[PDB]
Amino acid sequence: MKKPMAKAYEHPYNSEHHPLNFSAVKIAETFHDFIGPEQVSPHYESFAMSRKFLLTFWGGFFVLNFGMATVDLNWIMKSTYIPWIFWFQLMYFYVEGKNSMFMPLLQRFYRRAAANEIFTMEAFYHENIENKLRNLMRITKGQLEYWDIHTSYGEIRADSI
Amino acid sequence: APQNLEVENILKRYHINYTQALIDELVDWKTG
Amino acid sequence: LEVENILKRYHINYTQALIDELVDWKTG
Amino acid sequence: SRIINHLRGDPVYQDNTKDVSLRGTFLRGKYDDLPTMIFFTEACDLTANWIPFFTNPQYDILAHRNVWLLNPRNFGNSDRHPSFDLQEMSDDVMRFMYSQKISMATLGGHGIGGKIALAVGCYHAERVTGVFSIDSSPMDQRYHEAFKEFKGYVNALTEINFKTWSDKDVKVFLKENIKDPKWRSIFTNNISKNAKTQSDSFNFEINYLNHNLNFNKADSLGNWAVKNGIYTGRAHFIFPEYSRWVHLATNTLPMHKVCARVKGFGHDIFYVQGDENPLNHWVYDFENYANVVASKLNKFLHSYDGVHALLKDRTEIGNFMIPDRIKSRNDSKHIYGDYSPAHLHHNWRFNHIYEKHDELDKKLN
Amino acid sequence: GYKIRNKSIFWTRAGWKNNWHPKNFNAPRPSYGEFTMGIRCRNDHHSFLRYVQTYRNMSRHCKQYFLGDKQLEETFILGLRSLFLVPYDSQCLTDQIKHGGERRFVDQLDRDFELISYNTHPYQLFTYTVRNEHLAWKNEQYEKIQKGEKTFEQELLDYLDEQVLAEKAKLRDGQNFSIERMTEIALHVFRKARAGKVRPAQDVRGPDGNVNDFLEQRRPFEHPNPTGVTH
Amino acid sequence: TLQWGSLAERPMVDRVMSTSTWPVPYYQRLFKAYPIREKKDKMSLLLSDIDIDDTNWYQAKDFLRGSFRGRQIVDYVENNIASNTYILIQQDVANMAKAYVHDICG
Amino acid sequence: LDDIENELSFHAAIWLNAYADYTMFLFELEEYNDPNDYLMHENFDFFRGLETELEELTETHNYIPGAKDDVNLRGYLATQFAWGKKVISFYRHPADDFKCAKATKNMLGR
Ligand SMILES: CCCCCCCCCCCCCCCCCC(=O)OC[C@H](COP(=O)([O-])OCC(O)COP(=O)([O-])OC[C@@H](COC(=O)CCCCCCCCCCCCCCCCC)OC(=O)CCCCCCCCCCCCCCCCC)OC(=O)CCCCCCCCCCCCCCCCC
Ligand SMILES: CCCCCCCCCCCCCCCCCC(=O)OC[C@H](COP(=O)([O-])OCC(O)COP(=O)([O-])OC[C@@H](COC(=O)CCCCCCCCCCCCCCCCC)OC(=O)CCCCCCCCCCCCCCCCC)OC(=O)CCCCCCCCCCCCCCCCC
Ligand SMILES: CCCCCCCCCCCCCCCCCC(=O)OC[C@H](COP(=O)([O-])OCC[N+](C)(C)C)OC(=O)CCCCCCCCCCCCCCCCC
Repeated sequence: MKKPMAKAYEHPYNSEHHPLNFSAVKIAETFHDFIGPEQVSPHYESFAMSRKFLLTFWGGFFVLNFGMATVDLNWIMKSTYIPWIFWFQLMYFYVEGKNSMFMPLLQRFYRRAAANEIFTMEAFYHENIENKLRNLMRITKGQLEYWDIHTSYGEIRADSI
Repeated sequence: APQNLEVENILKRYHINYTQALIDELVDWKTG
Repeated sequence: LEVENILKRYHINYTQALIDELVDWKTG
Repeated sequence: SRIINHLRGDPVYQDNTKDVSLRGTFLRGKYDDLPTMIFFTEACDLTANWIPFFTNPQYDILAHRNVWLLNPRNFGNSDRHPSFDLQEMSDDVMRFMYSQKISMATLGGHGIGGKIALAVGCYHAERVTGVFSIDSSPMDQRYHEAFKEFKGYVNALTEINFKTWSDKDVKVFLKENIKDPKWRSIFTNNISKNAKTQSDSFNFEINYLNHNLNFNKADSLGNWAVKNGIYTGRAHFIFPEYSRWVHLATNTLPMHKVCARVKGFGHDIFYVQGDENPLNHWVYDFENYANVVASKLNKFLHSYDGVHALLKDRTEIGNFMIPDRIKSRNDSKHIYGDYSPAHLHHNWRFNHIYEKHDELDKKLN
Repeated sequence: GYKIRNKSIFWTRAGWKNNWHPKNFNAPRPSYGEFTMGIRCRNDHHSFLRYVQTYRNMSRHCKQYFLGDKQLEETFILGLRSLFLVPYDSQCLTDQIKHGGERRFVDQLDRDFELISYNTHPYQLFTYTVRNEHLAWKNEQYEKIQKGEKTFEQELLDYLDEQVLAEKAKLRDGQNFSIERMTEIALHVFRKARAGKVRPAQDVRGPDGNVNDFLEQRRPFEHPNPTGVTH
Repeated sequence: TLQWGSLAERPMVDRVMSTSTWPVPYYQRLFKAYPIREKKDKMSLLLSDIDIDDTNWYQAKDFLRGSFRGRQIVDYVENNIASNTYILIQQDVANMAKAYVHDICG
Repeated sequence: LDDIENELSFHAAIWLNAYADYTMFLFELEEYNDPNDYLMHENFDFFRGLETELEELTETHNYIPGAKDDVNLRGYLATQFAWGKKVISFYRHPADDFKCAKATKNMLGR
């Protein structure tokens, strides 16, 4: 065995923790280090349904806490009336009214339907790629038939004599 | 129809519960 | 053993004497 | 003879997935014009094993409907195709219903056959009156121990070469490798000899099935893909209490997830009260399981199958009025009100019963 | 598997699968000499020689950091040609591109060479990493052969040679040892060897449906407090 | 169905078990945990359905040159074979049959 | 005879190398299942090289999705019902501008 090269070139400004070039992949790695692993619950029931009475207490404690602290809560309710009426009447059609009135505006549905189809294509990735290989393997097996014929010529030439 | 009576009498002597599906299958098994 | 198989399918307890009468019925 | 009629054909290897024809046994009902039922056996299981079930005078199923014990592709007598896509297999049934002049039919299944039956309702709901699934659920079963054993048996069955192996070699191989008694007996009966004593072979396509199971990916028969969608019609599920295939703890949730009209346990989903026994999957062998399945099947066919979604039972046909959505009819001068939905004859497309009853109606007026 | 069911998937306003000349309002129109006073155009006939010089620049400037590795240079050439042969083999009609496909690809490759001249192109950094991981494994084999030891690759090759002898010595009825049978012998050894190694879990689900992660620990709770370091 | 229960018991209906075990841990796993960005010994899955090309004969020579017989094959092919490409494709038996009639005369 | 003995030997080695490629891929594919169940950065590690090509698109500012893909199948799925249905032209860079302008005897350069 010939002695190979000791090493290739080592870039002085590229590392694994500080990669020189940018992509969403490195950002995705640091993002999941931040939010941490998936907080898997080992229990038999979810945390909310097991502590409904307790969470209801602390839910109302902070409501009362904000209610007891906010002495001018009536001034905030009245100050919110105009924007509550304005923004809901202005955006009703674009959010809900379009579902039964003049125009459907199905742009966001088209984005769901395309993504739902891609979800299926990824789920069937192994199947689709395996069918594509069955045709390439068929071509490869067809070319390997010429070597099988040649390896019998020596036996044919000997038995013919 | 006549072959149905032959099988049914055989199954009769052994006091074995028989159904028309079994006889039809046995008769079909004879011709087959 | 076709006679044995159809009887087995119907879950009918069959004796050896019954199988021979049926085989003789077909062959005869 | 008369009640048992199985059309004889030879399996044809097809390159096109649409030129696939299904074969099976037809069981004629007691009465003249009855709706038809199409039933699928478990994967690699004989259709004949269900004949005593559907022809039992105590159960009297044929009094309700004609039964087609149909084999799926690559199984038994039907044509062979390497694909096991549930949509492609569902279109096979529609060509079978057309060639047999069937407008709509009830669908039944056992095990994997239950998935196939429910898939046909998912892709062709307008041609299916109801689905009765026995010991199955539309869920990914690739990791169930029962499916792994079946998957392992099919893999070991690829080792046998019928040309070189003798009959005694095969019998020993099956007893040693296939420990389950029922799977062993089923696989032996699938072995058949071709004409002119050419050789022996399995009735099902062992090569196409093994690759499907061994690959263990989305197209596997154990998997249920999201692509199949939702079944909108009547569905009834029955399975043993201790079943290795359907676990009562969580395996019922897929039924609500896929079937839109399933109400829940005790209404459309029942369990047969029984003991722990690995053979309890084969309900037709044990009278206790078979009696309960037959009674629930008769109740489904008689009162719930082919009934409109918002009607309770068949008893409400003609006396319960369903609310109507506004601006849903072409007539502009239409007073919107409640109506009773139309139920059609089971083979109205291929008979002239509506034309004949129109003329008889004019003679009255 | 799954196939796209929409038959109009590849339909565009300009035709089927047209990604060379998409249809827009401001379409190209001819110019007539006798009626044209002046014109402002950036098109020229320099893309051919710029395409030749760009290949020489990208090849020569990347070979600066190959340290004379002849196999790496020849491998890089095969990779560099695959980048320049895109317009010659693509389904897209690169000769019918909107405003000159030749100019577009030449300007696109010049942006690549600018990064190459600074030794910052990701294809370069990928090459150094791949080659270092490859030479580290080749040096491991060389040290084992100088020590008279047998490499892990030779143990499988020797183990696979005796498996074929054992199978062809028992298969006397038939004497056609196909490549299919030769393959499943090696794969049966490869799976057993891969399962023997202490590798990180690659598949999502183990034998059961459960995930093979460290997070997949549910009830029952049977672990005590974590213990400290020993002295 | 569209009526699955209350909001608090919503994460309950997701789990589907492959075994008969009770009680059942409710949590349905979303992804596979990837704590350490380890370089996989596995080869890339991009090398899936690429047709025959130059990399096939270039790697064939590299693996053939690892043997004594392979070194003789490579040297004779690259020197004494009148072909305009190394991507050899057998589409006929002309070169094979004519090599046998020129050999079996003895 | 030695001419075709070595020719067919090298021809077989080329297609045996191709056979090992497809065989080894189906072998590594056995551990990869349900791409929807892997994280983003782990799916790229199974398909090593995609992160490198993604950095090439970013560093050259080819941030028009599918511009360098011969069949931008994702672009067709996204525009199945779009107005003025079109996909990006091949190798279109977001910075290039081939606009021209001419002066004729008539107005508006006509
Ligand atoms: C000095 C004394 C004072 C100090 C005392 C200290 C003690 C303080 C007590 C604090 C208790 C801490 C321990 C528990 C923390 C989390 C509580 C909880 O419900 O978690 C279970 C719940 C599900 O847990 P699980 O059962 O395991 O199910 C797992 C599946 O993922 C589930 O997903 P799924 O979709 O499949 O299933 C349904 C899911 C459905 O729920 C969801 O998935 C999302 C629900 C909406 C999330 C909140 C949206 C808020 C948007 C931001 C706008 C407000 C931000 C507030 C701050 C802004 C600036 C002031 O959740 C449920 O199971 C049922 C809902 C249970 C209620 C949860 C929502 C209540 C609102 C909590 C937000 C509180 C802040 C806003 C309140 C008003 C401002 C004060 O998790 C969450 O809802 C996460 C929400 C964010 C958590 C942090 C929020 C702050 C702390 C929350 C305290 C809640 C009570 C007090 C406020 C209530 C006001 C009405
Ligand atoms: C160039 C566009 C038109 C310009 C006019 C100005 C706009 C119209 C004003 C009224 C608005 C209602 C029209 C529907 C607009 C829907 C478009 C839409 O929202 O996008 C949906 C669309 C996809 O969602 P989709 O569900 O498939 O849309 C279909 C609809 O859902 C439904 O599907 P569809 O197939 O049925 O829709 C076909 C579409 C076809 O539209 C057309 O083809 C236009 C007709 C040809 C043009 C006619 C004008 C001729 C102009 C040249 C002559 C001008 C001379 C002036 C002087 C010369 C000046 C030098 O709509 C029509 O059929 C129009 C017929 C009008 C019906 C009249 C019925 C009688 C009413 C009697 C009562 C009268 C009460 C009046 C009270 C006030 C009304 C509330 O998104 C896109 O296409 C994105 C690309 C943008 C398209 C081009 C820009 C158009 C504006 C889009 C919105 C803004 C985009 C930028 C923001 C994007 C996010 C950041
Ligand atoms: C959401 C927060 C961020 C918002 C960012 C903005 C998001 C915008 C989303 C993209 C919408 C862009 C719409 C472009 C036009 C698409 C429709 C079309 O192509 O027309 C085809 C149309 C429609 O043909 P068609 O065949 O595609 O559709 C037929 C319609 N039906 C199906 C109903 C029959 O044909 C034309 O050729 C008309 C051309 C009219 C041109 C109108 C657009 C002019 C303005 C575009 C340039 C604006 C640049 C502004 C830059 C400002 C910089 C300072």
